[PDB]
Amino acid sequence: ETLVRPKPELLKLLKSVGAQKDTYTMKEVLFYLGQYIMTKRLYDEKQQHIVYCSNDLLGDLFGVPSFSVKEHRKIYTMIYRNLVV
Amino acid sequence: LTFEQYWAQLESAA
Ligand SMILES: *N(C)CC(=O)NCc1ccc(CNC(=O)CN(*)C)cc1
Repeated sequence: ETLVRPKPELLKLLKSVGAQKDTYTMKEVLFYLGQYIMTKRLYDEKQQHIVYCSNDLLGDLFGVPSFSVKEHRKIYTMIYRNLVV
Repeated sequence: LTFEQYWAQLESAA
């Protein structure tokens, strides 16, 4: 499987929930980001496909106040803007 | 939970 390299701010977010490396598979990037969203309770308790991130570092990195987990192409594009070229 | 089931669908696209 192909390895990708996070920029310094995205790297610090993954290491806050146990990550130990400088490079990752895309399945590993999605594992640590999901664990981050659930331990900080950023998902809406009633409608659980909505993530609210205005007052979190995740909102500064992605450039939005909120997003839907149904929008698969938009989420892969937000991750790509945060990888080393 | 419902969040974990929506997030598993992204995993399928990798
Ligand atoms: N997709 C390729 C499989 C994968 O990588 N799974 C990620 C994963 C596995 C297990 C958990 C367990 N977490 C919970 O049960 C908490 N949510 C209810 C999370 C993610």
